[PDB]
Amino acid sequence: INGSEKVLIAQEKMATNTVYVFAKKDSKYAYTGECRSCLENSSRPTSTIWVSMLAR
Amino acid sequence: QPMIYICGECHTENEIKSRDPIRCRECGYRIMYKKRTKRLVVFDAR
Amino acid sequence: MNAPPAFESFLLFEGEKKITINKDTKVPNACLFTINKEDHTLGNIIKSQLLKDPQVLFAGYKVPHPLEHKIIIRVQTTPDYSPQEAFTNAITDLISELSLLEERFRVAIKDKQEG
Amino acid sequence: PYANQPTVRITELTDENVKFIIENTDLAVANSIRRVFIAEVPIIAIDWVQIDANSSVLHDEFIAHRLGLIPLTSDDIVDKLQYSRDCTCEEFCPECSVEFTLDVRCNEDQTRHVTSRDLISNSPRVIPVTEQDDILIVKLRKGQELRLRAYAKKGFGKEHAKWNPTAGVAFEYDPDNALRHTVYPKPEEWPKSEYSELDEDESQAPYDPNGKPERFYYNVESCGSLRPETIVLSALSGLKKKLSDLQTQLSHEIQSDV
Amino acid sequence: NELIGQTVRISQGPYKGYIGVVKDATESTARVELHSTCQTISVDRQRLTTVG
Amino acid sequence: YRHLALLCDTMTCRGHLMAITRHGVNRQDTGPLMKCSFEETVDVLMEA
Amino acid sequence: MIIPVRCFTCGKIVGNKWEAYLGLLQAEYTEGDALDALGLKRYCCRRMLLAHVDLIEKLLNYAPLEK
Amino acid sequence: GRICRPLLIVEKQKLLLKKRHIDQLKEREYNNYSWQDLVASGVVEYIDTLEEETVMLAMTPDDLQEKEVAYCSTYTHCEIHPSMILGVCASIIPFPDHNQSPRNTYQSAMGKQAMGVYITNFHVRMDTLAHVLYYPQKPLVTTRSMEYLRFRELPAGINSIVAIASYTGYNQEDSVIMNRSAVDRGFFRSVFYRSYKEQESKKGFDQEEVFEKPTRETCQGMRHAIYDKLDDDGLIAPGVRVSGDDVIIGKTVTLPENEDRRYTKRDCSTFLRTSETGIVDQVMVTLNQEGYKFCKIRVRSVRIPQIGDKFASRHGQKGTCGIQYRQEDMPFTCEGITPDIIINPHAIPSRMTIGHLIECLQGKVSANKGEIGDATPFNDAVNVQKISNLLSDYGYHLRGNEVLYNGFTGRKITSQIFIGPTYYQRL
Amino acid sequence: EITPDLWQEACWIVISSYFDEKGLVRQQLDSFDEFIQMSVQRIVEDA
Amino acid sequence: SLKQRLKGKEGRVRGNLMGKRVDFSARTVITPDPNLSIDQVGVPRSIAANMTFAEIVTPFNIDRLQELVRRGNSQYPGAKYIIRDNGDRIDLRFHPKPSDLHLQTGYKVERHMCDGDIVIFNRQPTLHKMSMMGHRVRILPWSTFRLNLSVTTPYNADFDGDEMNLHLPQSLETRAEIQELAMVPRMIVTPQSNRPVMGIVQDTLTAVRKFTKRDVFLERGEVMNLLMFLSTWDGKVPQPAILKPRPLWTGKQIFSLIIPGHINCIRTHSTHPDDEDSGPYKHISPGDTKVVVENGELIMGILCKKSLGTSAGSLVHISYLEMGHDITRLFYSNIQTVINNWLLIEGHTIGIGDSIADSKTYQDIQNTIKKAKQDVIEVIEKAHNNELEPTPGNTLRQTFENQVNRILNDARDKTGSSAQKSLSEYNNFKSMVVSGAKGSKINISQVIAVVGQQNVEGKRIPFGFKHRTLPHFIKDDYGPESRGFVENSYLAGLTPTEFFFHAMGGREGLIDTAVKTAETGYIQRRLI
Ligand SMILES: [Mg+2]
Ligand SMILES: [Zn+2]
Ligand SMILES: [Zn+2]
Ligand SMILES: [Zn+2]
Repeated sequence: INGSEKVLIAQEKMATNTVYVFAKKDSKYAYTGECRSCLENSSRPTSTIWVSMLAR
Repeated sequence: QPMIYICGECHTENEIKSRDPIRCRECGYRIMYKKRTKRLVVFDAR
Repeated sequence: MNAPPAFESFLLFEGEKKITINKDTKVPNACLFTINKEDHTLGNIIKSQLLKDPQVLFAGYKVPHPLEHKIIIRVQTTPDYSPQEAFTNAITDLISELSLLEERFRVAIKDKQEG
Repeated sequence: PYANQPTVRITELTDENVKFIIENTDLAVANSIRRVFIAEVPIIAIDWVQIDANSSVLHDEFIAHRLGLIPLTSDDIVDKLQYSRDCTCEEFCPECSVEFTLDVRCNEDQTRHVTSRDLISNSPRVIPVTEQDDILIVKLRKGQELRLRAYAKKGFGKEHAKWNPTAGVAFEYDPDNALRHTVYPKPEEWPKSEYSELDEDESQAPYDPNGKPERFYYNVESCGSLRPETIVLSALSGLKKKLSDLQTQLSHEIQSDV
Repeated sequence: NELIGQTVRISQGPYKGYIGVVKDATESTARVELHSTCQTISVDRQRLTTVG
Repeated sequence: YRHLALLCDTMTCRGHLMAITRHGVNRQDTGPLMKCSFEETVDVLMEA
Repeated sequence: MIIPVRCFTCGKIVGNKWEAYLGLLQAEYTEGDALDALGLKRYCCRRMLLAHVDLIEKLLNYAPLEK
Repeated sequence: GRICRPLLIVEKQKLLLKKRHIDQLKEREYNNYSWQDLVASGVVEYIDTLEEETVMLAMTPDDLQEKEVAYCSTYTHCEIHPSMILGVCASIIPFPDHNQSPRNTYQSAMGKQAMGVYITNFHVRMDTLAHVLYYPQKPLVTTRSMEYLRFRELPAGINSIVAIASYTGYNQEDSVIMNRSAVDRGFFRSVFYRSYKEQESKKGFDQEEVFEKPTRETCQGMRHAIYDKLDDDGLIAPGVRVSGDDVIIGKTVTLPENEDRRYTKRDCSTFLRTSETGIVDQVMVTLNQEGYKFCKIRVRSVRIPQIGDKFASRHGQKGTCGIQYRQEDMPFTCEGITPDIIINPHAIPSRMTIGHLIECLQGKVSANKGEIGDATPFNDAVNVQKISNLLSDYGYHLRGNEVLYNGFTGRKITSQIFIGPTYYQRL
Repeated sequence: EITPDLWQEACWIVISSYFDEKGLVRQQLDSFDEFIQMSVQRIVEDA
Repeated sequence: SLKQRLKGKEGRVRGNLMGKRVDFSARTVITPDPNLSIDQVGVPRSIAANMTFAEIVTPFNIDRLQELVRRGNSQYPGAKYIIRDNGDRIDLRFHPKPSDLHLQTGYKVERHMCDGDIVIFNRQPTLHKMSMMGHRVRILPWSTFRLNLSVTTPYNADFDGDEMNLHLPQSLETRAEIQELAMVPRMIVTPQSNRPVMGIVQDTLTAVRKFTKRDVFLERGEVMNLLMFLSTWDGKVPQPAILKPRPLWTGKQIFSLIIPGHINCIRTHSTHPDDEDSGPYKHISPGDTKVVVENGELIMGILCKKSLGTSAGSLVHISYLEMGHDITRLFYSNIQTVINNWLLIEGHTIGIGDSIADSKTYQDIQNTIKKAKQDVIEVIEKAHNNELEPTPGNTLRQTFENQVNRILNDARDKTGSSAQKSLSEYNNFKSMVVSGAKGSKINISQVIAVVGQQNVEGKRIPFGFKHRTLPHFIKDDYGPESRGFVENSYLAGLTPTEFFFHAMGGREGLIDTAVKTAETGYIQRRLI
C-alpha cells in the first residue's frame, strides 16, 4: 500500500454464537449469561443478549 | 548535458532531459537507475 | 565517528616526548619513566629485566588506561646507584640477549635446513 | 645484574609453521617475542584501493575489505620498503608501495570467479601467495565487471590485522605445571600437553618453589605472507630496534636532565 | 573559498594517501572529508594535493 | 525514621487526614501555582 | 555472504578453501573428514567453513541493474 | 477463526503413523505423497482448543504406549513433537528448556532485532533502515526447526569463540570484551542502508517543486552546504561520499511573489540526515502514482563494531562492547586460539542461562567433530554427560575448560577459563 | 509396521512434509484466499 | 482547546514549565571503565567538541583562551563563540577576520569542554538523589560515556544498552555549586537508610574475596605489579609475611596498603559459622571468616559483601565517616584497580563444570524426589478415601493443598541443601554466592538439583482445561508433575509440560515487573 508493506495483525475476540456464564461479583447480578450472537454472512454486526440472575 | 540513466528492466541506457517524462525507449519502463559517478573513489582497505 | 585512527598506537606527534623522566619525591632514588606510544610489549620486558638487578628495590609498570597509549615504569634503586643507570643497563642487557638469541636462531635454521 | 643466555632448539621447520623451544630466558621476554610475532612484524598488504568500476553484487567497501586481507609474498621486499608515511615521494612510489591492477569483466554464462590470481603486480616478487587454490575475492554474473588499482604498503599488526603474518602462535611454558601457576581442581580430568613427559599414571608434576618459568615452547604458523622463520628473525630484529630507539630517546632525555 | 569542493589527496603525514573532499578551507588547516572511512579530519594545507 | 516521621507529620499537621491526592493536597492554602502544579491545573486557576 | 578471506580468530587464510570444501563434500566425505583433508586443525578455523552459508550464489541469480 | 494444530491419532494403544507412511513420505517429489495425503489417510488430524478439553494426548510414543505401572492407557492423540509448541523466534534458541523462561522471552525479543541478511533481493529493495551483515553464519549449535524457518539460508549472526572470563574489567555489568584483530577481519562488520524519497508537486502555479541544482545567486534561502556533489538534475550520482548536512536532492520550489524583485525560487531540499555519513549506494528515478517525477536515493554506510555496540547471544545474554583489545592483548589457549568475545562470568548465575554453557560445550564438540550439532529442546538423546564424553575424545577437558594464558604478562591464568564457540547476534 | 526407536528421525520427516506443504503463513494466504474467493460474493449477494 | 493545552501531562504546567527541553546536554550509551575514578565520566570528543563552557577572559587565562580562539572551532580544544563586553556574539566556526579575535579582560569565550570540567550525569527514571550526580570530565577516544563500576549501584545502570543524560552547568557559580553539593564522593552515604549506596560491584567483589583469603601468596614481581596501581601508596614495600624460604607476601598485606588512614572495624564473612563465637577459636578463626580491620590494617577475615558492600557499618561506611570523602573516593578507586590487576593473574570464570555434581549427589537428589513424590501420592490416596482429616480453620481441600505444598517445599529445601553441600570449594557458583556479588543459594539449587514448584498467583498451576492442567494429564490429577512441580534442574533440562509450567511462572514475573512501574512512579510523584 503506497509502497509500504502492511501486515494485518490477527485480532482476538470472544467466540460468537456461544453461551457464556460469568459472574459480575461487583454488580447487582449473581450470575450473568451472554451470547454474542452473530449470523454468518450477515452485514449487521453482533448483538449481545444478556440473561442474568439478580443477586439478593 | 544529458544525464544517462539505465532503464531498469531493460538494462540499456539512454539520455534524459530536464522536464522530461521518465520513459524508456525500448518498452517504456518507468524506473531508471542513475549511472555510477565518474569521479574517483578511494578506499582504505581497512 | 569518534574512532581513534589506527596510527595512534605507535606514532608520536610534534610536542610529544617519547620518554619523560620525573624524579619521585616520596622515597629517595626513585623515578617515573613515562613512555609515550608503547604498551605491555615494552614495559613488561623492562620490568622483568629490572627485577634481575640486585640493586633495584622496586620495579613496576602500569598503563594508566588502555585507550591512551602510554606506560609508566617506576624504578626505585639502592642509594649510590641511580635508577636512570639501572634503566639504561636494562635496555642494553635486553639488546644483548636478543642479539645473542637472534644469532642462535640463525644457527638453528642453518642446522635444520641443511640436515 | 645481567641478561641470561637463551638458547634455541628447533623441533621442526615446514613451509607453514616452525616449532621451537627457547630455554634460559624470562617469561616476559618470551611473551614479548610472541606479541611481536603477532603485531610488530611488518609485511606488505593492500591499503589503497581505487575502484575504477564495479558492477558486482558485493559493494565497493566489501571488495576493498576483502582485498585488504589477502596475504602477499613479502619475504625480502619488506626490509627494503620504507613506510609509506615516511617516504619523501609524491605520495606514492615504488619505494614505499607495490602496484596491483585488477580488470575483470565476465562475458560468459558461467559464474566467473575473480580470484587472487587476477591481481597483477608490477613487482614480480610481491605476488599473492596462491597446490592450493586461489583466494576468492568476488564471483561475477555475466554482464558484471570490476576494475581497480590497489597500492600495497608496509605496515604491522598493531595498525591493522591485515598486516599480521601469523596464522597462529602457540606458546606454552611448563606443560606439567611444576610451577603450579594454574591450579586444577581435579587434575585427573585434564589432558596432558604435547610436551608432557609424565607417565599416564601421573596427572601433574610435583611442585617446586624454587623453580621459575623456562623452556618456552612455540609453534609459529605463518599465513603465507612470510616464511615462518623470517617471522621470527624479523620479530627479533624489530624488538631490538624498538629497544634501541627507546635507548636513544633515553640518552637524549638523560643528557637533557644533566 | 576556492579550495572548498575540490577533491584532494593527503600527500604527507600519518594520513598519507587518503582521498577526500574539502568541507571547509582556512588560512591554515583545511578540513578534508575522508572517502575511505566515516570521519572528517583537519590537515595542514601544505599536505593536501588537489586531484584533477 | 526521619522520613517516616516527616511524612506522617505532614499528613497530620492540619488536624485531619490529608490524603495525598488532589482531594487532600488541593484543599490546603498553599498557593494557586503550587496547587495547579499538581494534577488539576486549570480548575485550580479558575477557582483562584 | 562470500567466504571470509581469513579465519576471524587466527587469521589463517580460509578464503581459498571453500570451493575445494564443496568438492570434497560432493566427493562423498564427511564434513569432519573434508575439513582436515583441507588441513584445518583448530576448531575456530573449522567453524569458518563448517558453518558458512554461501549466500552469494543466491545474489547472482538476479539480473544486474547496471549493464 | 478457530485455532487448531495437527496431532497424530492413536488407536487402541498404537500410533497410526506406520512405517509405510515414512517410506512414502521420505520419497517426496517422486510419489507426490504430501502432508495432505497423510491427513487424507486418517493418520493426523487438526485438533482445536475446545476439542483439546476432550482428548487424551500422548506426549511422545516411546514412553506413553508401552506398558508400565499404567498412567491412563486410554490415549486418543499423540503430540507430533514437543518442540512444535514454540514460536518462530523461540525456535532458534538452542536448548531453551535449559534456560530460565524470562531469558527465553528476552531472546525472543532480541532475535527480532538481530542484524542479518533480511531478504535475498535486498539490492533491489529501497527499504528505509536496512541492516545487513557481511559474513553471516549458520549456528554450529542448531535446532531441527531452523531447517523449516530457513534460518540456515538467511541467517543472523556469527559463530564466535567466546570465553567466559573475568578480565581487565570491561566485561563488568552486562558488557563484553571484543577482539580488535577479529573485527579487522570482518567480524560483525555490518552495512546500514537508508533510503530517501522525494517527488515534486505540479500545483496551481503558486508553488512548483522541481529537481535542479540550486544556485546561490538565483535561489533564496539556500543553506550553507556543498551543492557541487549534485549532478545536473539535482541528484547525487551513486558512489559519492556524503556526510551530515550534505545535500542529496537538489529541489527548488517556486515563489509566487517573484513578480509581486530579482530574487526567485526558494530552496526546498532534503539533506542527508545529520550525524550520519556514508556512500550513496544507488539512485532510482521514476514516476509516482500521480505521474510526477519521484526519486529515491539509498545511501550506504558500513558499521564496524565499536564499543557501545550492542551484541547478544541466543539466550537473552545481551551486552554492549566494553572494549576492543588487539590479538596480542587478548588471552590465548595452549594453541593459538584467542577469544573473539569475552563475556562476564557474573552474567550467568542469577540469570540462569545454563543453555548458553551447553551451547558453548556442544559448539566445541560440533566444531571439532565437523558436524552442525543438534539442540532441539526435548531430546533425551543429548544431555551434558554425552556432550562431555564426546568432547573428551578430541583431546580437551571434559567440561570445556581450557588453560588460557594471559595476553599481557604471559603467566598462565590460575583459574581454567571456560571457552568455546557460541552464536552471537549483532543487534 | 510401527516405528520403535527410529521415531526421532521419523517425526521430523512429517514436520518437514508439513512445512513443505503448508508453509509458515497459510493463515494469511488462506484467509485472504477464502475472503476474495467466496466472502466478497457473499457480501454482494447478501446486500 | 486552551484548557486542553494546559491540562495534560504534555501541557504547559507539567510539560513545559516543570519539565522542559534543555540546551547543553548529551545522551549516549554507557560502557564500563575501571581505570578512572568514581567521580570521573569519560565523555567522547564529538560530544565535548559540541558542548561549551562560557569562560570569562581574565589576565590569568588570557593567553590560554587566546590560543584556543586561534585554534578556532573543530581544532578540538578550542572554542566556537566569543562574546563581547556588550553581549555581542562572534562565531568562530565561520572564520572571521583576525582583527576581532583579540581578547581583553571581560570577554566571554564559549570554549569546548576539556578534562576536569564538571557535568551532571543521570538516568531516567531518576528515583533518588544519587540517580543524578556530578562527575569530572575525562576525554576518552571512543563514542560512549565511560563511567566507573561502583557508580552503577546508585544509578541502577547495567550497561546493556543503557544510555545516560549528561547536563553541563554553564555558569561558574553553578559549577561550584555542583562541586560542593552533588559530587559522587559527597553522595556516598545516603540519607534514606544511613548506609552507603556505592559499595563494591560484582567482579571486584569476587576477586577481592578470593584475594583476601588466607592461602593467597604473592611473588615479589606480582606485588610490585599490584603496588603500581595504588594511588595512595607512600613508596614503601611492606615486610613480607613469609621471609624465608622465599619472600612471599600475603594478599591481606596489600589490602592493608589499600585501607586508608587508621580505621577499625569488625565484621563477619557471609559463611561465618554461628557456633564459632560460642566455643573456642572466636579470635583465631579457623575458617578465616571473622573480618578485623585494625589500625588501618587488615588483621584477618575474608571480605564479602557484608564487609565492602552497601550494608551499614561496613568497611566503606566507616571509611566515609572516620576518614574524609575524598579519601573514600581514593579507597574505591584503589580497590577496583589493584583487585582487577590481581584478577588478571588469578583469573575467574564460570562454566559447565561448575554446574555438575558428582553421581552420589545426583543419587541423593533422585532418591529425595522419589521419596517426596511417593509421599505426595500417599497423601492423595488418603485424601480420596476421606482418611485425610481437615486442619481447624480451613476446608479439606485447603488442608490437602497445605500438605502437598509442605511436602514439595520440604523436598525443594532438602534437595537444595544436599546439592549445596557438594561444591568442593572451587565451584564458581559458590565463589559468586559466598562473596554475595551475584546470585544466591536458590540459583545453585535450581541449576544443580531441582527447579522446584512453579506457581501462578501464589498457588499451583490451575486447571485451565476441564479439571486437568494440560491435555496430557488425566482428569483430576493433583500430583506433583500434573500441577506444576518441576523435578528436573536447568542442567538436565525440563520436559515440555515442565517447560510450559515454568513459562507460566516466568510470565507471572514479567507481568509483575511490567505492571509495577507506572503505579510506583505515580506514588513517587504524589509523595514529592
Ligand atoms: Mg539496562
Ligand atoms: Zn530499454
Ligand atoms: Zn614513497
Ligand atoms: Zn583460526
